[PDB]
Amino acid sequence: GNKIHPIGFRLGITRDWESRWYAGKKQYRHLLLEDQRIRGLLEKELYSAGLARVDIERAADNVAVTVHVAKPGVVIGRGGERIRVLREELAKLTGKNVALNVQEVQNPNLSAPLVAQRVAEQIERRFAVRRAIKQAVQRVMESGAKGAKVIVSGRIGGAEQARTEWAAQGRVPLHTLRANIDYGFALARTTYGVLGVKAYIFLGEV
Amino acid sequence: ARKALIEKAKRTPKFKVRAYTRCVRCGRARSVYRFFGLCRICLRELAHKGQLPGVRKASW
Amino acid sequence: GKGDRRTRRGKIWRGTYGKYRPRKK
Amino acid sequence: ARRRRAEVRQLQPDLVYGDVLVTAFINKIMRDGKKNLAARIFYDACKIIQEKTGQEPLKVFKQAVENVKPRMEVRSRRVGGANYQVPMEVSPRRQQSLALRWLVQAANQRPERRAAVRIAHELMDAAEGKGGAVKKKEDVERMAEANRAYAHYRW
Amino acid sequence: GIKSFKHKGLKLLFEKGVTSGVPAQDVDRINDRLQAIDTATEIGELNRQIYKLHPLKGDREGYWSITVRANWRITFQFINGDAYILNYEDY
Amino acid sequence: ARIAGVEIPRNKRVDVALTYIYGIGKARAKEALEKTGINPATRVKDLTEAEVVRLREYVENTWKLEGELRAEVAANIKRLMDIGCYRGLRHRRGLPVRGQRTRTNARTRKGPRKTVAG
RNA sequence: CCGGGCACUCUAACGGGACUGCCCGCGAAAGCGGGAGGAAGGAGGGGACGACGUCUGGUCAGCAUGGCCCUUACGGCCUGGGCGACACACGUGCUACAAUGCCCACUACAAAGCGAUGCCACCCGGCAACGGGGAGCUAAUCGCAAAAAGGUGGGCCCAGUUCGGAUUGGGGUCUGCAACCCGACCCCAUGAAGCCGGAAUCGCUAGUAAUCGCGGAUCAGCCAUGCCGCGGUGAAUACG
RNA sequence: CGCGGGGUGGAGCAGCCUGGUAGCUCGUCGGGCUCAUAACCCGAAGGUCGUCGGUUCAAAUCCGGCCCCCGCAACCA
RNA sequence: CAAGGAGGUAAAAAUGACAU
Ligand SMILES: [Mg+2]
Ligand SMILES: [Mg+2]
Ligand SMILES: [Mg+2]
Ligand SMILES: [Mg+2]
Ligand SMILES: [Mg+2]
Ligand SMILES: [Mg+2]
Ligand SMILES: [Mg+2]
Ligand SMILES: [Mg+2]
Ligand SMILES: [Mg+2]
Ligand SMILES: [Mg+2]
Ligand SMILES: [Mg+2]
Ligand SMILES: [Mg+2]
Ligand SMILES: [Mg+2]
Ligand SMILES: [Mg+2]
Ligand SMILES: [Zn+2]
Repeated sequence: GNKIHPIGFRLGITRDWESRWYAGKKQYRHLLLEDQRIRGLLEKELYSAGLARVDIERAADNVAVTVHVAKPGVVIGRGGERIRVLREELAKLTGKNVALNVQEVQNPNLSAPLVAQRVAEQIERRFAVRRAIKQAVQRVMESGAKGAKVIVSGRIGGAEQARTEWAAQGRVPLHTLRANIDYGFALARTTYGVLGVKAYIFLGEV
Repeated sequence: ARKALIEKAKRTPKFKVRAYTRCVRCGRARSVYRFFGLCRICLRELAHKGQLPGVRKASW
Repeated sequence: GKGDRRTRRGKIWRGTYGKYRPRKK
Repeated sequence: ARRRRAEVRQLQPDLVYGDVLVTAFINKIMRDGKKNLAARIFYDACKIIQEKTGQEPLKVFKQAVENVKPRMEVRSRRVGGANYQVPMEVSPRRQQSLALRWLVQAANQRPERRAAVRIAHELMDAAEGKGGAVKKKEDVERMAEANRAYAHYRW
Repeated sequence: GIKSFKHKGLKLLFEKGVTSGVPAQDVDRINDRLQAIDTATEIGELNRQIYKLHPLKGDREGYWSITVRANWRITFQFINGDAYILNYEDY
Repeated sequence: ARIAGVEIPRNKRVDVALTYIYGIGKARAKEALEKTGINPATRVKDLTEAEVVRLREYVENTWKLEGELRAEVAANIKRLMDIGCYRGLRHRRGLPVRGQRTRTNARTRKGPRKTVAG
């Protein structure tokens, strides 16, 4: 097969970055490690929110962090916890301006990371994968999508024989640059191994 | 020898020449770029992710 | 004689300088 | 499968002469892409022609090429695991190329010491019809001569 | 008598009893086979049904191949009461 | 002119003719004729006998050369005879002295290939 | 270099620019051939981009991970050794066998990149590697760098030779806690094989092949002749 | 045991008579070709001449003694 | 213009591989 990451393939035109800060040497290395440890720490105790993105911006001790979520149900009104020390526990190895925002991803059926994550949950629920793929695609296609494509590969339904389940409706042109194609991926942990879920969501451009 | 080996890579005492680079995301000792502090493998992963500020595909 | 260490040409190829190739002027 | 008939490459005319031929000769002299040393050698040899003979090198060189031109050459062709050698005619393009190539090669075959004197002499010998290249030309025509049997296979 | 190894794991299992070069469940299996190839005074002794013995073809001519388990083979050259180049390899 | 142990080089530049002695090379060559004060580009063909005498007297003395220093060099290798080091054993086995690659190459000390086959 | 100016060159940011749109001819169309049109053309030249799938391909030694096994040890620390071993065989290369060549001196002309826990101008010691000083540079400012092939002058004169540089002795330098096993340079002396390659076998169709030097990554140093890039000069031929 | 012939690289054969050179095919070893094996192509190595003595400056060779191998002969009673 | 019915046919080149 061999195909390039549809995110990296854009980056410049279509699909901007995810960590937008500028530094020269002697700083880039340290600030990138911290940046990645933020992404690592957030992903853990915020998965129940199901986060589509983790945007990060900086400006000398400013560190802004925008968490996109389908349902920000785990924020609960100011002093109702789930934010207070939670956005303050970041500065236990940072000590800088931990400005943590929360975004409301409107339609989760149009967010590739969320789609793949919903599918990967279902694999671990011991669902029928082929039927799960079909539904998720139509579900994405039901919410106004111009094209969709989900891919689960390896060890399907347990059973000693790595497979690859494939389904895709509408239009998904990966080669085109003016594409606006959202890509998501998820690890499904099973008692019989590990399988990967790709999810492609496409909308118009020009 | 992998866990106790990514220990030494950060421990760095006893003679200055015994200290060496080591990917942080992984534990790779080879092809470790000083600029990112990452191996060539990890660097490619994150560059496609978009989590590498400014880092962009090279076409010319 | 790109491999002879006693020529301006071999000293180029090797990179290093010396008596058979002074550091200019 | 040569869909395009590969158009004939055209050159830049030289200095002082304007030849549409001499530059092609200088090119064959050229090794490693040093046209400076190549052109110099030819013009050097041109100065050498003036000495041993009171002739303008533009004709001495011209006639030499004309004398080292293969009228017909031998071509290995079809049927029998490519067993035959049909003697074919030579295109003006190919006579051109062979003349200059054989000249330079025969020129560097000579026992002389300087590249210029080899070129000059081989040209003077070839202008007369004596050069080692003329040997090569006459040799290639012998082969083409001895194969008139199945020449009617032609093509 | 086994006289030379090509596979390091095989070498260690027979010499020092080092089992960390072979599969853990094939330890006893590989052992009984190696001892058989060691005691064998002729290729005819390495002929028990459970070995599926046969000489290889092509560039591997001169070699033999008894079956350990599944697609796994112990290949060697038997000559004058001795086996040489004991290898453990894919089928 | 029988300068040191040799005489051979005739009509061929004294700075070059000198080279034809085990002990002279190229640096000691011009160094010897600038210190003796003789024109390097001379004929070597038995020129001014005086220049030849001075040259001979300086060159043949000063530093060790020819058969004498060959003996010293061979004796420096004989140093690692006795119960010598590792470097001696490399002179013993006939293998390269400076620890290089011997898996291939090293033909200049090993000699031409012998081919075992098996 | 200053005054001053920024039209040239350049720098980098958006644009304009051909779409065979226009002419002749062919055709039913698509299109093809040819011609002024211009820097450019009938996808202008190169990149990035790799369908459904195939190879039980590769990869548990980057990483994640099912299963098996090891736990005073198949884990952990250390000093030393080893990955560098050599009677041999193959691959990818580098350097050559020379005179369109070698050496020495002088003198020009690039691009693309890298550096203030470094690049290190200019002096001073030193045959030199390099050491002492020490200015400028968070760098289209200062430095790495003089590009090299080229040109001019001079010398060798075709002989294993001023070709060729292996191998080995001796003397040194630099990094490093330390370079015996195994570091790179420098200087003196040695100067080997090779005089152009059997059967076979490879690359490249225009800035191309060939040839010439330059930069970077990793990097204390370096076994780099490798890899990824940069430009200099610049062929031959394609009937089929 | 009576005559004749014969022992030479791994195999099969020359060379001996006209003493000073041991050569041929196959095989073996290296390298190619092929995905690979064969075929094929290039290039190598390899022989106390059965053995013990003698003659000779010199012995595979010429002369004796044994030692095997093969072939003829062994008739008249 | 447009073809049917007739006839001389490549070479020298063998083999198959390791659980269904
Ligand atoms: Mg490292
Ligand atoms: Mg070594
Ligand atoms: Mg495309
Ligand atoms: Mg496999
Ligand atoms: Mg693992
Ligand atoms: Mg290694
Ligand atoms: Mg020789
Ligand atoms: Mg010669
Ligand atoms: Mg092409
Ligand atoms: Mg062979
Ligand atoms: Mg074969
Ligand atoms: Mg009777
Ligand atoms: Mg009778
Ligand atoms: Mg058969
Ligand atoms: Zn890594």
